[PDB]
Amino acid sequence: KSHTICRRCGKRSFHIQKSTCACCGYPAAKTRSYNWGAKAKRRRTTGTGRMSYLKKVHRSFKNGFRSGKPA
Amino acid sequence: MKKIEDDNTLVFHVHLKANKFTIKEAVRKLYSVEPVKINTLIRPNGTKKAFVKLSADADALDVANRIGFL
Amino acid sequence: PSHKSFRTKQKLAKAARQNRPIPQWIRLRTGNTVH
Amino acid sequence: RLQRVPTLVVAKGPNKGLKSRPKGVKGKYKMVDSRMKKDLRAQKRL
Amino acid sequence: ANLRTQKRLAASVLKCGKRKVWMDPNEISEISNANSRQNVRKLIKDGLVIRKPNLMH
Amino acid sequence: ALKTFELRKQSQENLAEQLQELRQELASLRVQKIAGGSGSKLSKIKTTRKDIARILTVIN
Amino acid sequence: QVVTRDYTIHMHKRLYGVSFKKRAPRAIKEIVAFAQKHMQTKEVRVDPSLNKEVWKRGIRNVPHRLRLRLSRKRSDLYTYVQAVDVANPKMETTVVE
Amino acid sequence: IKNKIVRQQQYMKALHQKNKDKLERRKERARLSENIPATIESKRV
RNA sequence: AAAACUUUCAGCAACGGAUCUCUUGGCUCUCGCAUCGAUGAAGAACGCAGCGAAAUGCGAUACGUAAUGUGAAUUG
RNA sequence: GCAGAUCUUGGUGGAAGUAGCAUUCAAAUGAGAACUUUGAAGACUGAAGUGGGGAAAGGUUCCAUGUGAACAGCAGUU
RNA sequence: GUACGUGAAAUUGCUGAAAGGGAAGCAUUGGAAAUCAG
Ligand SMILES: [Zn+2]
Repeated sequence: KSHTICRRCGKRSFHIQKSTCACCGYPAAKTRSYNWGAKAKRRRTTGTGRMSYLKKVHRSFKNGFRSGKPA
Repeated sequence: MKKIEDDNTLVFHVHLKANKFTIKEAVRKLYSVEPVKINTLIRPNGTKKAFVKLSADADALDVANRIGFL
Repeated sequence: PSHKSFRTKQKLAKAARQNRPIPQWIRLRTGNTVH
Repeated sequence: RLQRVPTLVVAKGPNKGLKSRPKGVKGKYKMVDSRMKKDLRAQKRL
Repeated sequence: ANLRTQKRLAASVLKCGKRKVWMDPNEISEISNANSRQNVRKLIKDGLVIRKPNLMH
Repeated sequence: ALKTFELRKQSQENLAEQLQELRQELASLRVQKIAGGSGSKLSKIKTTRKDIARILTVIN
Repeated sequence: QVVTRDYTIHMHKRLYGVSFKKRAPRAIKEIVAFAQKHMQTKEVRVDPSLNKEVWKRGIRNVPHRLRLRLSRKRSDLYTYVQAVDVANPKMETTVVE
Repeated sequence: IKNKIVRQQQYMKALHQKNKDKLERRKERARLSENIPATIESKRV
């Protein structure tokens, strides 16, 4: 085996010898991405997972991110 | 069931982070029974199993009846 | 192999249990799918 | 250092509909399907 | 019927091979019933299953 | 089950003893499910879980 | 109907020229064929003892003549073929009581 | 199931499960006086 | 030179999934607004239902808790 | 607005049912036994095993029970 | 009848009718048989 599971992206693209993921570039701080790879971007961009927190923010915006309790 | 009626050992499905010490405390504080040995394994489905051997002063069948899974 | 990380045991178990017949009552509640 | 220092394949039978090096073919090779004969005569007339 | 499991158990109990294991051909019903290792020892002492002796050298 | 307003009308150690009691009851009910239970017990499992959540919510 | 008789079979003339490896299987195929023709019963059962005598000298060597016993045993009418030991297999067919 | 391949697959599993269990009871059972084929004539008003 | 076989035509039955109608989808245009993250994001993994594999939801308070609204369901 | 583009995608033909792909007996089980099971006989590997274990690798593939859809260049009770 | 709306053609089996001496398709003119306007 020349690749193993990547800790960041969870794909079996972590090169053992180079100790680097061919998919997301782990362990570089930034994610690997390319503008020639348009289909690659859409495979892992925002919305392909849960977006649990962004859905909360979008829902909170309308009321002005208010806090407290109703009367 | 064979282990319970033969070796006075109760078999539990325990938490993944539980170690032999915590399983002993949990069994002791949940059933008022003192274990003398705990041997654990990880099942292929990612769940932990604990063999809790009881003292000869206690009967594993009695504890099993009390729990209700007998 | 044998000396396998525990995450692998969870990883292998979930992958296998996905291959599982979909319950009969599941279908009765309108619709449920594969894959 | 100095002293140290194509095969024709017809697209038929098993060789039809290929994409890469076919079976039992090595080195430099060329493919022919008999459709390019019409183009070959045209290029000669050119 | 299928006595493959019995043969494997009989070989394990007798500590011999499956080739040395011999079953009574007319007791297939009781042999098939015996499915645990304790039952295999039950049959063996009854003589229903016999370990074939070694031959010559 | 457990009503949240009467839960909020109690003290923290009383809420702790109720939580301990409910966790025991949940453990017994899940024991009944593995040993073969009735629909009433299996339906009681979910109510007990929500009751634990309400007590934990009030404590927090 | 039900009757038993002792026959002898000229196994040599019946396996003449047969391939060596098939001598024993072809021998059994002829005993059953011999039984079917003589006793006019399609069902034939070969005694395991008679099978042992055919195979005693390997798969290629089959005795030239065999003394066989054929009986029209009632079904559960089939011919049961079993070996018979005689000093010299050259005698007539006899009607066994 | 809005997915046509999946609803077909579940039906075939359902059909096999039904047919297997119908004959599980049928072989267990094996009545004529009570259970008689009802027809349109028998259902005539 | 009858039958079989071959072909033609018609009927019926298959095989196939065209056509027609449809459509909680796509595509295009226009309009309004400006809001991710060390107070841990996007993404990944694993889990959670009485009976669940996907998808959805959620996180050991786990197909949800509180609160407010509605007012009598859920539904295989 | 198609007859064609060694056209695209799907469907279906003739070729063509064509090219082709060391066991024997009795018994048990079964709707069904050239292939399952047991016993007998005959053979094959012959300690360098068709033996018995591990590493790496696979991931449940171990065991028991049931079924005989798809697998099986045949079939099965597999 | 879930191998589920409609269900074309290619193609296949069946029945009916007819043709058939090393191709077939087609065109023209009529005959026969069947069937339409009538
Ligand atoms: Zn990665």
